Amino acid sequence: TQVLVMPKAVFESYKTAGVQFNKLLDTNYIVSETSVNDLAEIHQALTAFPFLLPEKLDIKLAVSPIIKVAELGEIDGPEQFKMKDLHNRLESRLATNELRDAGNRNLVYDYYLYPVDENLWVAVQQSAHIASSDPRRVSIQLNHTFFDSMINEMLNTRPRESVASTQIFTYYLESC
Amino acid sequence: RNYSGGQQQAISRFTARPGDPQVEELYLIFTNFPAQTAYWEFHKK
Repeated sequence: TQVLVMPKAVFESYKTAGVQFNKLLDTNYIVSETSVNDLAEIHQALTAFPFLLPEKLDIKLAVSPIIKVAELGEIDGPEQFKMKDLHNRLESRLATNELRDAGNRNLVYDYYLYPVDENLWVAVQQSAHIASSDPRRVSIQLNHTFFDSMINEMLNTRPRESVASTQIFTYYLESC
Repeated sequence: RNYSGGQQQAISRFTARPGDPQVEELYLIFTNFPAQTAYWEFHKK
């Protein structure tokens, strides 16, 4: 599968508006149903995801929409230049956000897993918590219900013995 | 009325040992309801 981290604000928009979650990995669909700021915030939320996913089980972290847009802007086609214009807007909006939320600094997020098919693992970035001393341990303890949600879902397809050897399984044990 | 020689009942040899309330709850599920045991809902506990 592929984990797609998005802020709660973006997730609730998708659920309220009724945006097909299946096609959020297809660049051509997400850019039509997603605002420029939402796309930038998804990038920022991916870059703030602290956990290492079980690559040994073919569980990858999604490539941010900005990179996908940047790549398509360099590939010949009938929409290439519209995609380049979108890229420029994403960079300016992303820089605008980075200059505003730079003060966030020392905090960690709660994550909620919303499985969508076997090729997409929506990870909702919820309320922040302040964590300056050993934020790695604080993040682990806070995300207990995120770790067991991931374990429950990958045990649907992956062998139990293999999942038991992942860092995600370990994080669950360390939390409780 | 029999004082010198009467019935001699067997005395139980085993005394139950107190256990942890959580191990007993999970164990009774493990043995009595072997249906949800092979799923994370039970394994996580």
